[PDB]
Amino acid sequence: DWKCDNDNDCGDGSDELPTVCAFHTCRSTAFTCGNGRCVPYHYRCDYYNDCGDNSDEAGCLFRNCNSTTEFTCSNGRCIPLSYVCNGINNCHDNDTSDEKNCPPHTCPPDFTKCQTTNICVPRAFLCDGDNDCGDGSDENPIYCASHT
Amino acid sequence: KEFECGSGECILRAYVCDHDNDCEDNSDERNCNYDTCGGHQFTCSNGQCINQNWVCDGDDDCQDSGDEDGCESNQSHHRCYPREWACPGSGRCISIDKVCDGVPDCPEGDDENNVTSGRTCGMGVCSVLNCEYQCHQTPFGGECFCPPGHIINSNDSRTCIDFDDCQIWGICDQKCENRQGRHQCLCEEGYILERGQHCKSSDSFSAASVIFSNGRDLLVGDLHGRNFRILAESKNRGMVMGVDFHYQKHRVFWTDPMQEKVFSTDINGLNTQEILNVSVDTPENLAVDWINNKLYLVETKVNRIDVVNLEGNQRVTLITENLGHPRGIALDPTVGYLFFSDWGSLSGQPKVERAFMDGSNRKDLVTTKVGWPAGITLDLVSKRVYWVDSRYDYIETVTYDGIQRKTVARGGSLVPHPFGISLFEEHVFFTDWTKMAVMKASKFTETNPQVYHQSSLRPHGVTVYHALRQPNATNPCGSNNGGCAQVCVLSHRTDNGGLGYRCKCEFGFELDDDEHRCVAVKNFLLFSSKTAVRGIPFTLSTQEDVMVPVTGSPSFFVGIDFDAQHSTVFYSDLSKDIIYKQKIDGTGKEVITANRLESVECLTFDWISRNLYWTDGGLKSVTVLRLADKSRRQIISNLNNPRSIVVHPTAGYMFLSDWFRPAKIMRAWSDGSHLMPIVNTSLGWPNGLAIDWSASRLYWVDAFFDKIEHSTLDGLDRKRLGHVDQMTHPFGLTVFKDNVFITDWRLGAIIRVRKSDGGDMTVIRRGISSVMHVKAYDADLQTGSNYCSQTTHANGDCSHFCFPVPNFQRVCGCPYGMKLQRDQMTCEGDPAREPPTQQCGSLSFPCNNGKCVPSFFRCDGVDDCHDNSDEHQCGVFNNTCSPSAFACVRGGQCIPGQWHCDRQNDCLDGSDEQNCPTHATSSTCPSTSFTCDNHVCIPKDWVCDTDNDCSDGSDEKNCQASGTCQPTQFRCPDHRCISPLYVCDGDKDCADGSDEAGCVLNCTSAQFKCADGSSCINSRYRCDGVYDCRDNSDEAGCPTRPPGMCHLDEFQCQGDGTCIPNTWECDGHPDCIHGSDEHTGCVPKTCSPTHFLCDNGNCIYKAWICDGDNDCRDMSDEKDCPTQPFHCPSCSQKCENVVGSYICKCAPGYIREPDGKSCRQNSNIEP
Amino acid sequence: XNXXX
Amino acid sequence: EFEEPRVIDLWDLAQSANFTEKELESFREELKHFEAKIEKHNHYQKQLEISHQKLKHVESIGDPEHISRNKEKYVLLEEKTKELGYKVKKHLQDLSSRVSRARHN
Ligand SMILES: *[C@@H]1O[C@H](CO)[C@@H](O[C@@H]2O[C@H](CO)[C@@H](O)[C@H](O[C@@H]3O[C@H](CO[C@H]4O[C@H](CO)[C@@H](O)[C@H](O)[C@@H]4O)[C@@H](O)[C@H](O[C@H]4O[C@H](CO)[C@@H](O)[C@H](O)[C@@H]4O)[C@@H]3O)[C@H]2NC(C)=O)[C@H](O)[C@H]1NC(C)=O
Ligand SMILES: *[C@@H]1O[C@H](CO)[C@@H](O[C@@H]2O[C@H](CO)[C@@H](O[C@@H]3O[C@H](CO[C@H]4O[C@H](CO)[C@@H](O)[C@H](O)[C@@H]4O)[C@@H](O)[C@H](O[C@H]4O[C@H](CO)[C@@H](O)[C@H](O)[C@@H]4O)[C@@H]3O)[C@H](O)[C@H]2NC(C)=O)[C@H](O)[C@H]1NC(C)=O
Ligand SMILES: *[C@@H]1O[C@H](CO)[C@@H](O[C@@H]2O[C@H](CO)[C@@H](O)[C@H](O)[C@H]2NC(C)=O)[C@H](O)[C@H]1NC(C)=O
Ligand SMILES: *[C@@H]1O[C@H](CO)[C@@H](O[C@@H]2O[C@H](CO)[C@@H](O)[C@H](O)[C@H]2NC(C)=O)[C@H](O)[C@H]1NC(C)=O
Ligand SMILES: *[C@@H]1O[C@H](CO)[C@@H](O)[C@H](O)[C@H]1NC(C)=O
Ligand SMILES: *[C@@H]1O[C@H](CO)[C@@H](O)[C@H](O)[C@H]1NC(C)=O
Ligand SMILES: *[C@@H]1O[C@H](CO)[C@@H](O)[C@H](O)[C@H]1NC(C)=O
Ligand SMILES: *[C@@H]1O[C@H](CO)[C@@H](O)[C@H](O)[C@H]1NC(C)=O
Ligand SMILES: *[C@H]1O[C@H](CO)[C@H](O)[C@H](O)[C@H]1NC(C)=O
Ligand SMILES: *[C@H]1O[C@H](CO)[C@H](O)[C@H](O)[C@H]1NC(C)=O
Ligand SMILES: *[C@H]1O[C@H](CO)[C@H](O)[C@H](O)[C@H]1NC(C)=O
Ligand SMILES: *[C@H]1O[C@H](CO)[C@H](O)[C@H](O)[C@H]1NC(C)=O
Ligand SMILES: [Ca+2]
Ligand SMILES: [Ca+2]
Ligand SMILES: [Ca+2]
Ligand SMILES: [Ca+2]
Ligand SMILES: [Ca+2]
Ligand SMILES: [Ca+2]
Ligand SMILES: [Ca+2]
Ligand SMILES: [Ca+2]
Ligand SMILES: [Ca+2]
Ligand SMILES: [Ca+2]
Ligand SMILES: [Ca+2]
Ligand SMILES: [Ca+2]
Ligand SMILES: [Ca+2]
Ligand SMILES: [Ca+2]
Ligand SMILES: [Ca+2]
Ligand SMILES: [Ca+2]
Repeated sequence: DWKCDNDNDCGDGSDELPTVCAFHTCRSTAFTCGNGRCVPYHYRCDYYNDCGDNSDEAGCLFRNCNSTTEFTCSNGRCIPLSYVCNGINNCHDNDTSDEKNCPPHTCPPDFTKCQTTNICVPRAFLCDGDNDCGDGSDENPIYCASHT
Repeated sequence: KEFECGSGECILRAYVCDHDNDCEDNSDERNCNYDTCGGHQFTCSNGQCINQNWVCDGDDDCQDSGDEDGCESNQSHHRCYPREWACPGSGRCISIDKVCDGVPDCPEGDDENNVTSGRTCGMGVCSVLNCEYQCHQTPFGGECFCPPGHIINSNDSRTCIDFDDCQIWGICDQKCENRQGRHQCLCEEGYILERGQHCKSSDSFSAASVIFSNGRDLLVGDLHGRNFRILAESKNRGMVMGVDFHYQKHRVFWTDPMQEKVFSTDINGLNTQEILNVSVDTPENLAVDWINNKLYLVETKVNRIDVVNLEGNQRVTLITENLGHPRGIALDPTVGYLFFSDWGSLSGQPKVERAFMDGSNRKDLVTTKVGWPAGITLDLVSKRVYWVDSRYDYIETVTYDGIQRKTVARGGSLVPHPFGISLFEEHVFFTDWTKMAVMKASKFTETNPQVYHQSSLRPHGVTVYHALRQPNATNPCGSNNGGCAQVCVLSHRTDNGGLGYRCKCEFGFELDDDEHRCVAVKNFLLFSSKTAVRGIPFTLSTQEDVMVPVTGSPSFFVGIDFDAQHSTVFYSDLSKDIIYKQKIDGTGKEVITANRLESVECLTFDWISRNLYWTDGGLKSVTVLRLADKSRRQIISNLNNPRSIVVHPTAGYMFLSDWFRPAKIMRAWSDGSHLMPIVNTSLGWPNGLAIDWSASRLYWVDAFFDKIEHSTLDGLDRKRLGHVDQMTHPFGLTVFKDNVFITDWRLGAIIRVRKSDGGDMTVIRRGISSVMHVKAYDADLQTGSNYCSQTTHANGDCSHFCFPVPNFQRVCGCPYGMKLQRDQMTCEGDPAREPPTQQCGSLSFPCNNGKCVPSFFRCDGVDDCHDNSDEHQCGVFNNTCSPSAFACVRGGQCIPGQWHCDRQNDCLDGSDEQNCPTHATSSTCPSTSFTCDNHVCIPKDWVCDTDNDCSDGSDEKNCQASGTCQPTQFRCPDHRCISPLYVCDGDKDCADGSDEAGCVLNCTSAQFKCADGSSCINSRYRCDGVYDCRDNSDEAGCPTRPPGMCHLDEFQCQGDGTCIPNTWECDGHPDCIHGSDEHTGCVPKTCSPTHFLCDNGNCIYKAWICDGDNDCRDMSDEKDCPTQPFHCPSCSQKCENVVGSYICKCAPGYIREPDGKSCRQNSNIEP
Repeated sequence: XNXXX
Repeated sequence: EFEEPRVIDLWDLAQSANFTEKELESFREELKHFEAKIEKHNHYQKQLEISHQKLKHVESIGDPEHISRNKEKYVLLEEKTKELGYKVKKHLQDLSSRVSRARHN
């Protein structure tokens, strides 16, 4: 089932190459992307890009929430004003809109922000595969391996 | 402490104020004033209150016997007031002036000379036995006269002694009062006393007039009938049935059951509008509530009494339970009572009964010797109710409480067949179907009614238009609409704690506990039958319908479902082959589909995806249609006899039943794919299906084995409910809360049982004709969602159809002639695989409705599409009327051939009745029959039976009271002559009962006699499982199944111990749970080489293999060669001798245990 | 039988 | 909340009937009235018994005037007691039949 769904489920990409998706059809219970990839239908309009083109979330209608406790980020969402600018990505968007709303803020080192994003994380959650940042240094193009 | 009587006893204080003289000096009841008795209670002469049902029950309850004061009629007893005398041997009473006037007076003729008694007109021994007053010349012996106010004292024969003249029936018109022995006939306001005995309307009112139906038309005439005038002609071949009026609105209302409408007009006849025109199929009668401006209507297609505003708004039903055949109606808003007659209830009894104007507190006003009560009117000033009987041929009267029963006419020579009745001043007016005339008679007593108007048609519905006929009174609902949310209906003046009104609400709503506010209905029992589609409450107490009963004229309803969001119900009229939808309130009838419907047996609605499924018994297929765009497709094609179907929107399944011999219950995805049997063992006729939404369990019911079963949606965990007492052919069922409601064909009823076990059978409805599917309407049930109805993306992103699928998924579908493209969500047209089609073949005419009818039916004069298109714009030079019709010759109208020369002008140009010849010739009524004046022939014995069998009154013409009949006829005493065929036929026909009295009911051939001698019944009704005799003697002693055994013709399943017919053994289908019925001992059947051998084990011609027909009844003759042309025609008990491991069965009466090695005794009894 | 009338 | 066995039985059965709440309340009041009637009946039966004890003493004494007076009292009292008894029986029949009818319908 995992064939042609923008996910390298086989590691080598054999299940995600376009050469097989030229003849594969999505399951009757699956949503089909504009490009042709196949996605489980619960991913249709669930605030995540899954089709690559984000065509699984094109044309959807989302409820605009109350000004009391909502921050609406680019894909459309509703999370508390308290939740933004903190250590947890609540507006999971394309581009870190949950904490990117605080560009010049300060988190001290050893509790360091993710480089150019005010999400505050310790010195070593890097080169490990956990999505510890939606920007900059999640796997750190300069330093890693605890560096002593 | 306690109250002390003059006797010296400290009497309990509770014995004061109790109507009972509890000590010798009566001081306990000397002072205390008591509370009044309400409308539902009867005032005794001492002011004591008793229940209304205690009146005329046969027991003295007021200790004055005032509640039994003459409940029986014709109680002459030779007493019959002074100044009168009775003819011996009959009891008939005649006044003194008429006796020896020279002509016989009583039917005996004892009032004149006769040699048997040796009596001659003359003054006898009274010359010696003189009284204080005049003696008289009675032939039997001198009696003597009495002055007013005095009877002749029976002890004396000489002294007249006081009584009251004011109580004599007919002494004064209206109220009377006696002044020291002198009676004064006071008249109520608005009346002028004349002649010292009669009261006439004051000229303050605009004279008076009589409005009546002569048959077709509504006429009006003066009281001294000389100036009759047509008030309204019946359009479109209608007939005016029942009439009433509103004086202060200048309005006259009438009903029309041939056109199925209710109309209104002014007395000038100008402003005409139709009041009601939906669900009024048979408006038998009508009544106007002038105080509250509401119209009370009687309906008889679905027996109910409806109350509606004038101009036809705010419909609400008052009385439905046990209504049988309701005919007459009348009301007195000044007091709050509603009277209506019934010539036979669902319980059998015909009766005249009373209720509050809101329908509460019903009471049998008159029940003895009632017969066929046909009309009711009220004497408002005297507080008496008048009603007529068309079977025992009388006009009687009782008070509002049913005390003073007096008869004003009696016998077939006077009132052979009264239908309507109206009252004014000194006279009473009534139609008669046998005399074909509107009759006029004295309100008190009379012997020869004068003809007021003579008609050639049967007349109905007399009423008298006057102001004093509708007295003024205050309206409790007149302020703030009584404070009710929707409707305010009057009641008795003492009802509702003295407020005198009760709040109700229109259809689709029910009252809040606030009892003035009302909210929407949440749930009710939707059921379908041949007559109508109805909705009743689940509670058995408040039986009145909660939705407008759906009805059609040729209709035959089977399938039902509902859409609670729009408050609509879907149904299929199997007589029309059309599927409709209609709102709860009765409006909004629309056609869902009418094309390619052969016989729709069941309906189900997916309320989340908005899809409508139905099973077709004629097409042997199930179709799904989306209401949003009217697209449809057949999703299962080659069933055998699909009957029921249910869809589970959240689980994504559907379940349908096929009752062909290898009966099975199948499950499929809501798409219609993945079709598979899930129950195919121990099934015969699985008529109904249901789903227990709380527990997610499928329920079905058998009509062959008569059992209710339920299981999980996979068919596992199968269980069987206990025996239901009289259930023997259950058709449909539904599950609501913890109960199961089932319709039974043989019972003709709806029964309710617990869903946990066998339950306690409760008969919700009974005697309900050709009953059909039952469904539980439920607004709460239809709340939910799936991937087909998410708010963010509509319809599951599918193009036309989206179907729920198990494991919380969706599958798209396409209409006919269209395929799912690469996307699997968008439909593209594919005429190659599924070519587009026309409405129907070349041999027939497609309507403008989607239905198709034969070309012979076009322009035949009768609407055959039910959306009139075969008669629309016919008769043009080039569009001929069908040769079964007649064209109105100036052009543009094609009437049926049956309407030509039928004494009624249907054509716009009257050509249908123009130039009609004479057709009598030698009509040759045979010598075995009587010939009517209209040249019809009827059996000779129907002459003088007080019935217009000739349809012109001829067979009852010249029917004087002769005292003889035809020699073949039986004579009812003083009533009529009757055919001997009705004598001892089963029910009563003569008033005295002689025709059905004393005779013995010795049964005919093929009939069974009940143990009590109640009646005879067919032998087919003996030993059936249903109680037919009143003593249950038809099912007593019937053969039973021996303990744990099966009958000698029933094979026993070794897996559970149930029984199947012996022919089901060795048939190739495992009917038992473990297949005990297909053991190795059953030989195979080998097919002669001229036939193919089906997968089901049957023989079919070699030529019919893959010929395009389900000849094997499982498509095996097709699916064995789908290669098709691509061109055109142009050992505990027993042991056996198996080859391998032993398969030892057990003996009968035992259950083979799951090990397959041992068995257990199956009987309840102990070893 | 079981047919609908 | 009832004191006589018959009214307790009738209430217990009428609980399971198809009564409207309004009719249930009216039936409750009716059972209270019926209870008052039966209490009157048993009270006057016990009064009849005490008058019978006086009558037994008088008849043992044998005084003709005492016998006549006690007869005047006793026969009339027995008449009245029977009058109440038949009313109680009829009311019981009515209520029981109505409850039984309202249990099946
Ligand atoms: C009456 O109703 C019953 C169901 O109550 C039907 O029986 C079922 O028929 C179905 C055919 O569509 C089957 O799903 C099912 O039979 C098999 O299920 C097997 C599952 O495997 C396990 O269970 C079997 C039980 O026999 C066991 O033997 C095995 O070792 C496993 O533990 C499948 O393997 C099996 O496949 C076989 O048949 C298919 C074709 O159907 C072939 O393609 C395969 O090669 C293989 O030979 C099969 O699916 C049935 N279940 C039962 C209860 O037997 C009847 O068909 C209905 N009859 C009628 C007259 O309506
Ligand atoms: C119930 O209660 C209502 C009042 O609430 C009574 O209605 C009255 O009825 C009488 C007749 O019985 C009416 O009296 C007549 O009125 C005529 C004029 O009526 C017009 O104007 C009134 C308003 O004033 C309108 O309502 C009505 O529609 C008309 O437009 C007069 O012309 C009459 O007089 C003529 O005839 C009389 C003889 O009948 C002669 O003596 C006169 O010389 C003249 O020729 C007459 O006066 C009265 O108007 C009505 N009241 C109202 C306010 O409308 C019902 O009668 C009553 N019903 C019962 C049974 O109790
Ligand atoms: C029943 O009565 C109403 C009139 O009260 C009819 O309603 C009309 O229906 C037609 C369509 O059939 C509309 O074009 C009219 O505008 C409606 N008029 C009103 C006042 O709403 C209705 O058709 C009648 N039906 C029958 C069966 O006679
Ligand atoms: C033959 O009969 C038909 C049915 O009356 C007539 O059909 C007409 O067709 C036109 C469209 O071409 C419609 O607009 C009209 O409503 C139809 N009816 C009539 C009476 O005109 C047809 O006209 C008839 N033949 C002729 C030549 O009149
Ligand atoms: C909050 O939401 C509600 C709807 O649930 C809305 O009616 C209300 O206006 C909102 N509050 C404010 C502050 O607008
Ligand atoms: C969404 O995602 C990609 C990064 O993964 C980014 O390059 C692209 O511009 C984004 N689109 C928007 C408008 O955020
Ligand atoms: C007639 O006789 C009976 C019996 O003697 C008596 O009770 C009744 O009072 C008498 N009638 C009159 C009016 O005296
Ligand atoms: C019924 O009874 C009568 C005698 O009472 C007899 O003459 C008649 O023939 C019987 N009829 C039938 C049909 O059994
Ligand atoms: C024509 O018939 C086919 C079946 O042969 C389908 O029912 C189709 O929907 C029909 N269409 C019309 C317009 O009648
Ligand atoms: C009408 O007259 C015709 C002859 O023109 C026949 O005689 C027919 O029998 C007559 N019928 C009547 C009732 O007069
Ligand atoms: C009809 O039958 C009667 C009775 O037998 C007469 O024979 C009459 O002459 C018949 N007339 C016709 C036309 O058949
Ligand atoms: C019913 O009939 C069977 C024979 O068919 C036996 O007599 C059995 O004992 C009977 N059952 C009852 C309960 O009488
Ligand atoms: Ca993949
Ligand atoms: Ca997504
Ligand atoms: Ca955050
Ligand atoms: Ca990381
Ligand atoms: Ca008292
Ligand atoms: Ca009584
Ligand atoms: Ca005479
Ligand atoms: Ca009659
Ligand atoms: Ca049966
Ligand atoms: Ca036609
Ligand atoms: Ca005609
Ligand atoms: Ca007749
Ligand atoms: Ca009879
Ligand atoms: Ca029977
Ligand atoms: Ca079998
Ligand atoms: Ca075939």
